[PDB]
Amino acid sequence: SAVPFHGAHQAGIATPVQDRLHFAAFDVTTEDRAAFVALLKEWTAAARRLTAGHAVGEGAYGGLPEAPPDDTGEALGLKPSRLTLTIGFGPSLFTRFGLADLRPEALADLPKFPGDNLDRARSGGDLCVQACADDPQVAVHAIRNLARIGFGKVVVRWSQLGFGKTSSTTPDKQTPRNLLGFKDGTRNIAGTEKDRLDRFVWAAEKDGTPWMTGGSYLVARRIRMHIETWDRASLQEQEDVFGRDKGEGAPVGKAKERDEPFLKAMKPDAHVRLAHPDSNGGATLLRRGYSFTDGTDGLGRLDAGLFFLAYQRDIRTGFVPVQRNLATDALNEYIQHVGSAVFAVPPGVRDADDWWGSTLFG
Amino acid sequence: GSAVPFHGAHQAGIATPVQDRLHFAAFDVTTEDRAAFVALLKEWTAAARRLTAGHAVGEGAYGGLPEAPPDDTGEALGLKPSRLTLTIGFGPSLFTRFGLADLRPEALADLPKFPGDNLDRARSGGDLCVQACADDPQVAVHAIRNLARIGFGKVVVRWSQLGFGKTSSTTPDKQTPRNLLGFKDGTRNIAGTEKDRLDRFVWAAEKDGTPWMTGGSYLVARRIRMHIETWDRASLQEQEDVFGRDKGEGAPVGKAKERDEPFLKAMKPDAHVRLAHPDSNGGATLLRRGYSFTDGTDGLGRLDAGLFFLAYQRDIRTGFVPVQRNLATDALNEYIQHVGSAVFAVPPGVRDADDWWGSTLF
Ligand code: HEM
Ligand code: HEM
Repeated sequence: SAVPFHGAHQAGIATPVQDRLHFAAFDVTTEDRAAFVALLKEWTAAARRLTAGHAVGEGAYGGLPEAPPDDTGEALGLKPSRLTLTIGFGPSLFTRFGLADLRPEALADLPKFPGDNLDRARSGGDLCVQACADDPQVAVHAIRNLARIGFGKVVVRWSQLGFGKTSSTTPDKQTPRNLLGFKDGTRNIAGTEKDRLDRFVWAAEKDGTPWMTGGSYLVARRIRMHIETWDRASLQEQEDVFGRDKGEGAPVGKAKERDEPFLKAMKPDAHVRLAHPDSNGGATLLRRGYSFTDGTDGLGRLDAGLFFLAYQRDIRTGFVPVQRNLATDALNEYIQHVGSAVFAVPPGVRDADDWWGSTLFG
Repeated sequence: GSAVPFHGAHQAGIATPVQDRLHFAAFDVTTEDRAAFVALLKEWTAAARRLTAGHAVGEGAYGGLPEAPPDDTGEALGLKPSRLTLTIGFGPSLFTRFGLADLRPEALADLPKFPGDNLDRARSGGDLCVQACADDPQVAVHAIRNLARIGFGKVVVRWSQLGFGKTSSTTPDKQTPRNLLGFKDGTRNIAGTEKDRLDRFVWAAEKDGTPWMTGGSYLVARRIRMHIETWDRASLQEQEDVFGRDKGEGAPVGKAKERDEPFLKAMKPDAHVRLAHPDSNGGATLLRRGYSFTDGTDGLGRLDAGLFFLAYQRDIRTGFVPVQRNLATDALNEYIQHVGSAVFAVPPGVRDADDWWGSTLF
C-alpha cells in the first residue's frame, strides 16, 4: 500500500519500482535562502501527507468557504499507491543562496555525447521531484500540489509522465518490456543488494561531500525512439542490436533470460556488450527509468521512448563512462537523446522533524 | 486483467465499465482504393480480436523468420488483456471517399463554432478514430501502435491523445473518479446496466433514418485545456458554485450524499450541473466517457493539463450540441478552453468471428 517516507536514504531509489512516474524539474525564483528553506520544510510536510495518502495542509475541503483549499482534491478517495517523492538538486541550484562550494564534485556536468539533440527547455533544472506510484493520478496530484505550494518561490521547468508494469496484472519479478519490445532491467542493481548499493549507488562520507552521505546522483535522459523505423527492422536485426533474443531475453548462446551473458558471442557494438560493467572498468548503474508516450508528432510518428533514469555514487564513474562507450552502439540508429539533466539527491528525511536538504542548508 | 468480449450487437468501449487508461488515435485515410480500405478493416478487426484477448497480432512477436520484421511489436508480451476495448469510428470526412457521400448519417452532424473555441485544426477532425481503453497503458499503446503499423500505406495517424486517468463512469456502483479540478466526474451519467436509457440516448435505431448505423452511436471528442493556475486561486465556495455540487462529497448543493438527486433551482443559474442537466436541455442525455490528460508545461513555469471529453449519443443534434450551446453562460467557462474537436459515427458491433468493422457500411 504505502512506502515509508522516512529513512537513512530517500525512498524512490532502492525501493521497489512502481508502475508510474511523474517527474518534474523546477527552477528557483526566490533569492532568499530562508524563504527557500521554508519551502523545503513545507514541501517535506506535504510529502509526508502525500505518501501516506492524505491531503496536504488542512485538506481539500471542509475549510472556510472563502479560502482556496490547501489541497486541490484530485487524489481524494485514492490510496497511497506506494507513492514515493524523491528530491534532487541540480548544478544550477548551487549558484543561489551562497552554495557554490557545496556543489559536489561527483555532480559532474555531462559532456556532449555523439548524436545528442537536447532540447534546452526540457533539460537542466535547479531541482527535481521524482514522483513514483502505481496510480498515475496519485503521482500527478503530488507534483501538481508541490508545484502549487512552491509557486512564488519555484516554477516548473519541465515535466515527464512515464509508465512501466501494471502490477495488478503483471508479476513483480517479471522484467518489464520497453517500447522496442525487449525486456529491460534484467542485469541491474536491485534494491535488495544492500552491499552493491554501498559500492555503486550511495555517496559515502569519504567520497568528498559530507552532506551527500547517504544520497545518490541521478542522471535523467529523455530518449526518443524511432518506433516506425525500428518496427521495420527484422527480428534478427533487432536481436543483434541488443545481444539478447527478443522473446526470452536470453543472451546470445544462452537459454534463459537471467543466464549470464557471454559478451564475445554478441556483435561488437551490441548494446549489452557495450553497456556491461566488464566493458566499462566495472562501472555499474541502478537504472530506474520509465517508458513514455506523449502523443503524435507533426509527421504522424509516435512520440515515444524511454525516460532513462540512473542512480550512481558518482556521475563521473557511472553514467558518463557507460554512455561514452555507447558512442558506437547499434541502438543509436533507432534512438535520440532529446533531454538531459543531473541532480544530487540528498540523504533521507531521518524522522518527523527533519526536512529535505537539511544536511546541505543546515 | 480480465477480457472484455469483443463481439456483440454493439462495439465494446461504450457501455463497458470505464477502464483506467486511454490511447485515442485519429487517422486520415490515404488510399483511394475502396477494396484496399475494406481489406484494412478486416485485417484490423482480426488484429483487434487478438489484442483484446491479450494475444499478439498476426504470427506473433517472435519465432518467425529471422530476416522478417515480427508481426507484433512485442511490448505487450507477458501482459494481460487488462479489459482492453478497441472502438472504431468514421468521421464525416470519410464519406467524401469510396463513393460513400450518400451514406453519411444525418445524425453525424458537424459541430457549430462555439464561443471561446480555440481549436487546433491539426489535433481536430479525422477520417476515422480508434479509441483504445485498458487498465494497462502499455496494452493500450501497443494496440494503437500495431493498428497504425498494419495500416501503413492506407492510413496515417492524424493526431492522438493519451489519458492517464478516467474522468467518467458507466458503473454507478463503483467510486466516481475525479478530474484535475478535484471534483467527481460521472455521477449522473448512463450506466451499462441501464439498457432502456442506452437505447433511448445512445444507440442509433433503424427508424432514425440511417440503417447501417443501427446499433452504433455517435461520438463527440473535445480536448479541453484547464486553467489550473486560475482555478487553484479560487475559493472553495467559488469552485463549488461553479458546479452546483460540493467538492468533498460531490452531493448536489444542499444535499448530504453524492447520488441524491439535484434540486437545480438551488444552484446558481450559471452552474455547470444546472445548465447541463437533461431537464435544461429538452431531456437531452449523454454517455460521458472522458479522461484527464497532461501535456508537459506551458514553457513558462506552469503545468499544462486538461480533460479529453468524450460523449456518446444517439444523435449529435439531440445530445452534445444542445447541451454545449446551453453551456454558453457556464460559470465553468472561466476555467477551461476547448482546443480540439472531432466527431465520429461509431458503427454497430462486430457480431461474430466472421464479421468485420464497418461491414454494415461497406
Ligand atoms: C532507449 C534507450 C535504451 C533502451 C531501449 C535500452 C534497452 C536495454 C536492454 C533491452 C537491455 C538488456 C536487458 C538488461 O539487462 O537490462 C539493456 C541493458 C543495459 N543498458 Fe540499456 N537501453 C537504453 C539506454 C541505455 C543507456 C542510456 C544506458 C547507460 C548510459 C544503458 C545502460 C544499460 C546497462 C548498464 C545495461 C545492463 C548491461 C549488463 O550489465 O548486462 N542503457 N538496455
Ligand atoms: C473540463 C471540462 C469539464 C469539467 C471539469 C466537467 C465537470 C463536471 C462535474 C464535476 C460534474 C458533476 C458530476 C456528474 O454528474 O458527472 C459534471 C456533470 C455533467 N457534465 Fe460536465 N464537465 C466538463 C465538461 C462538460 C461538457 C463539455 C459537457 C457537455 C457538452 C458536460 C456535460 C455534463 C453533464 C450532462 C453532466 C451531468 C448533469 C446532470 O445530469 O446532473 N460536461 N461535469
